[PDB]
Amino acid sequence: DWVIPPINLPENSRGPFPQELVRIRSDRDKNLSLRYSVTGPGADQPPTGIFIINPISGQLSVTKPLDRELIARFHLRSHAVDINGNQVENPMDIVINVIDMNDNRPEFLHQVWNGSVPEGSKPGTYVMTVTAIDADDPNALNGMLRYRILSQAPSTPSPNMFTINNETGDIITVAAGLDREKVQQYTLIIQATDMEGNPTYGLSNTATAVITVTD
Amino acid sequence: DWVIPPINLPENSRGPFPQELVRIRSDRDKNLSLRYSVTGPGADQPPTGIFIINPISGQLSVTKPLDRELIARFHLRSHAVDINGNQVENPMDIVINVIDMNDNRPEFLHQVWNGSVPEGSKPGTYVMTVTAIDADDPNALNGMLRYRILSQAPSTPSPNMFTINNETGDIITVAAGLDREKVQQYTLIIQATDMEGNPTYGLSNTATAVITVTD
Ligand SMILES: [Ca+2]
Ligand SMILES: [Ca+2]
Ligand SMILES: [Ca+2]
Ligand SMILES: [Ca+2]
Ligand SMILES: [Ca+2]
Ligand SMILES: [Ca+2]
Repeated sequence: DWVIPPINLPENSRGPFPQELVRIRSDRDKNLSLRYSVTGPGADQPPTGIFIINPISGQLSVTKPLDRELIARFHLRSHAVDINGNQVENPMDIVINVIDMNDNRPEFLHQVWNGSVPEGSKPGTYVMTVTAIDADDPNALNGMLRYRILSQAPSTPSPNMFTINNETGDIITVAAGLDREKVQQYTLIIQATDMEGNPTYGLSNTATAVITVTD
Repeated sequence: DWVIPPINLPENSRGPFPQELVRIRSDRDKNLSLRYSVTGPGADQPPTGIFIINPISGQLSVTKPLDRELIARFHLRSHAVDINGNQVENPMDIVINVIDMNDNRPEFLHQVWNGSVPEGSKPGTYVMTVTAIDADDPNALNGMLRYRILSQAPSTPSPNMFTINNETGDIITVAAGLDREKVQQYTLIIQATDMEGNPTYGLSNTATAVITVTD
């Protein structure tokens, strides 16, 4: 069979609805009067009525806005029948990929994280790991996160005693001079931002990490 | 066989080129490496190079702006061949319609039209008929004319002694007091305007109508 290629379709479709996707037809038109129809999950199986087809023209249409997070792919099959109901073509697979859109922001597993670190710890010492998640596709830019520290109270002896690992969320000491008798609890605001942490196009969320220095 | 439907295309395309039309493929690409091509007047036969297809991806494209008044329809055929060169599908017929654009203004059959009317004639008299053509599609708005008079000479006894049949181009008298000893010859300027005469968008052209009154 000469098949039609996969239909890639951005989620949160703008409208107006029902928007057309593709017109299909069987070259048997010229002989006899036909009737088109589509079957499978999306059409005549739950969730029904999302994809519809014109019995006459073969114009396949989508009715509602899609959501990759709910259904990321639809496998449909189109058919062709004559006036007294007989199959005139081998049902064609129509694959519909719901393309991902950056429609939900990062989310830390907790609002406050807690960590510890012994005083006078050599630069390079590991303290704790914050992690966040994103309901977008991890393979798409929409789902790829990057962490950064925004603030650091108090700001002594250095205004950045710590560094966050860009990708992994692991926090490390860069500075020396951790002295409990001077600063007991550093408090960081970490920001996880998506799309490789693109400032303009990236969504963000923040959390807090409280690093107690111990004796 | 399931086939792709006709492709519609406005003439006088803007670009940039090559602008793509439709991606086709054969479901044999899963088994073996394929190679697509196109044939016919428009592809490999004269005029050559207007339409092309990507050997690997099957993306069909247009290279140049089209012109309905030169070629209004293209009959192509797509092929799919295996590595060694054998056909792997029945060539698919591809129909391409060049949709009309209003790209040329109306044209009168004569610059100067002559006509007659007996003196003192009744209001309602046919005197002559003027007709203009249009190289655009008669059935589209781009080729549907509306005639009308722009000015008269002289403007006595009335400033508008005549009127034009809005659609047909039959000129009809709307005033009496025609007299060879007062005004021997009138001379009108008629204006054919396309697109149901739409003053804003429609293109126009003018011609003359010389109406002699007789004893
Ligand atoms: Ca969504
Ligand atoms: Ca996101
Ligand atoms: Ca998404
Ligand atoms: Ca043209
Ligand atoms: Ca035209
Ligand atoms: Ca025209």
